[PDB]
Amino acid sequence: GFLSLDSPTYVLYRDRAEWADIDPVPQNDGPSPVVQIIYSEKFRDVYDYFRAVLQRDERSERAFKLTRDAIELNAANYTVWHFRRVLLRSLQKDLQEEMNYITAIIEEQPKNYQVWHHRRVLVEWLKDPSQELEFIADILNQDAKNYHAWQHRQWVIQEFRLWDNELQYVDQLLKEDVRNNSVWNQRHFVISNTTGYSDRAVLEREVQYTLEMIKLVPHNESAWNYLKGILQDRGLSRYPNLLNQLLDLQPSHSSPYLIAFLVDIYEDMLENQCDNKEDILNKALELCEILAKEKDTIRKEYWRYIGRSLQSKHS
Amino acid sequence: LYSLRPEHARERLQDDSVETVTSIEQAKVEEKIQEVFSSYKFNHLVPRLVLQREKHFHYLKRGLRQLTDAYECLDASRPWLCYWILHSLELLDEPIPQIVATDVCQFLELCQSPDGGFGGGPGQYPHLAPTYAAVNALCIIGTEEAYNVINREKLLQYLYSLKQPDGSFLMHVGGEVDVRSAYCAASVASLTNIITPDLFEGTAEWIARCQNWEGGIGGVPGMEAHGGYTFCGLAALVILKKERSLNLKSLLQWVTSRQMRFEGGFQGRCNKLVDGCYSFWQAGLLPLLHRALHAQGDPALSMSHWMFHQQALQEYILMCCQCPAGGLLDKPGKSRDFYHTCYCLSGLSIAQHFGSGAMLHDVVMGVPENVLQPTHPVYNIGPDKVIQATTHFLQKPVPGF
Ligand SMILES: COC(=O)N1CCC(CN([C@H]2Cc3cc(C#N)ccc3N(Cc3cncn3C)C2)S(=O)(=O)c2ccccn2)CC1
Ligand SMILES: CC(C)=CCC/C(C)=C/CC/C(C)=C/COP(=O)(O)OP(=O)(O)O
Ligand SMILES: [Zn+2]
Repeated sequence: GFLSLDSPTYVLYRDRAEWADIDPVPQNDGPSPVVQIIYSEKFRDVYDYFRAVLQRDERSERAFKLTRDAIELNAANYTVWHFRRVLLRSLQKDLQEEMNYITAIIEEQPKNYQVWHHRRVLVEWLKDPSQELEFIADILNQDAKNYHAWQHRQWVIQEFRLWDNELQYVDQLLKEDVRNNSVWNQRHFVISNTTGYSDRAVLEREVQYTLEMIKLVPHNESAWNYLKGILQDRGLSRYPNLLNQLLDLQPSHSSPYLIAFLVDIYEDMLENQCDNKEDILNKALELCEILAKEKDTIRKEYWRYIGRSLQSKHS
Repeated sequence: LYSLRPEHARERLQDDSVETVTSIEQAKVEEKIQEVFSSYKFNHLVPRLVLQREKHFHYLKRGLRQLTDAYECLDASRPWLCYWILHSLELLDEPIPQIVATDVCQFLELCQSPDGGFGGGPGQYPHLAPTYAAVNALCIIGTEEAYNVINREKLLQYLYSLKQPDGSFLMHVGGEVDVRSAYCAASVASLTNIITPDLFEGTAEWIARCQNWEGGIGGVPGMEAHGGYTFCGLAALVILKKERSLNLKSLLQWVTSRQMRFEGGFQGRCNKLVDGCYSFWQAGLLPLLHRALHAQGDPALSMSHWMFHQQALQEYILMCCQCPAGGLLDKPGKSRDFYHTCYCLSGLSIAQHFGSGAMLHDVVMGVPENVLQPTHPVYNIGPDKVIQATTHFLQKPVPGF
């Protein structure tokens, strides 16, 4: 018999007959309170009673229903969440019904740590991830960048080996918003954990795909960071053609991201005994000042550091 | 003012004629920031960058005593409210009446768990986040009474109960794991001198696994790089003296890229929105990196400025993040709160004060009364409070159990 905390006929716990036997316990804030919250009476009421059942450790069905109200008043109260999990096991509650509850609470407050952790615990207890990818997909359809949602998704995928369709899901979301950095991250998460990037065919695929996205949206930093991220391992100077192919977009797709990437390629060329060290250095230094003075001034101190750093190293 | 210069309109977003939720939301923010920047021009007044000290003060000093039910959502984070408020006052150079200090000490005493660590409020179970805030608050107060509140033996016991075999730490018993917990632990453990030979075994390595392809650090291995987690990661490594464990150069490039060419403030992750609180989490990374690179004897480091646009950041904070009625906030249009007041101010201080070895150099935009007290980049409490607290607890021996 759940009397919704929002129901028009909701009554304070101090006016409920089935709670008449217990005395609520007021919160001890001390004689000279600090950062004292002037709680609403509904809040005070629920927590004064939660505290009563907590202190005596009353593991009853009524305490259980009560934690639901305390959670709704403040979903971030982890002490309450802890007691609710204690009650779920003592009372032997149907965990699937609790899954329905957590599903609903997350839908309402998707940016709360506690609700996601609770869900994970339920999935672990049940050892059933059959509902996860779909549920998470629904949350991401509302906020494609919800950090907890993505973290839960990676946990589920890695814990139950559910890799098979994630790359396809990634492609879907990239089409929707090629600028979603969370998705580019998911892409690297799936690939590095399945095939890896050592597979030349795979790397080829990835670089080509990224270059195409860059052409479509030249100023999308995520695509650029992914291109740099997957090539930086072995070293940019390891791919001779890349420089030339980027040097061609110089007029067409010439954003400050391309300039910066060029300097990155030069940096690595110098570090790996490249040809024309005297020449490559001057180009690099040239771009560093163009970036510092014109194209990317918000980052002048960084580019000055780089040029000045490039000099001391390869003068 | 850098943000008001003609060539600055040139930094507006270029969507390449391909709109997505991301470009649409960025454009909305820029449009609103531009309105703020131009407000002077359209009203015909000389730009006056003034930190509304008095306003912020009344807001803070009142919140330190009581809060409206709008804060019911933070009823499990009261030690944080203490820290955010006391630290903002500290930065504003406002004193803490001995009577208030004692009241804070007493309240935190009620929040402390008999098993070690502090809970989000009287009687709540201990948690590493409020534990970190309680200790930082007590150190800001810095009196013998404050220091004595902390049960060092139980705190060590508590940290051990959260320590995992892989090097990570749970945020609390039966709770979750992420980089923030490593920072919270390393912060309180170092300040109170309870670090044992094996307490942080494997922690530096676990944190390093959180650095990804972007250069930044995610909450757990595999996750997207985020300013909050990156600060916690690097700061924890600096405390453990294991910063070398990270690729500092990819990290440096990642964080500097997080500053918005147009707004001047920092975003939390690639392709999302600017937010005043990152003025600390993100910008605070530059001092830490400067120190680390300097330790490796890097010769190209600047001797007057951090590696981010100090002026642009101060401009974003001063023009866009202050609530006329006092207090600071995320971005124009958002409501004020003690969290943003604390970090917008922390970031401003960092942006104002540079220091490396014998070199000191300040950059104070607006009226000189805008200068704030310095803040320690690792703990985010006054540098003096760090030395005083550490010097104090070093008098005591590491708990032996
Ligand atoms: C026991 O747990 C605790 O005590 N904890 C301390 C607080 C913590 C949550 N955090 C929250 C703190 C916080 C406090 C106030 C006030 N007054 C207002 C907003 C806010 N947000 C919201 C916000 C800030 N910037 C943008 N947004 C939306 C996040 S956080 O700092 O980790 C974080 C999260 C997301 C984005 C940015 N920062 C959770 C753990
Ligand atoms: C010691 C301690 C507790 C430090 C806190 C570090 C910190 C700020 C972590 C933030 C983690 C997080 C979930 C951000 C995403 O929120 P969001 O997606 O709403 O924000 P965003 O869009 O700017 O990423
Ligand atoms: Zn914020």
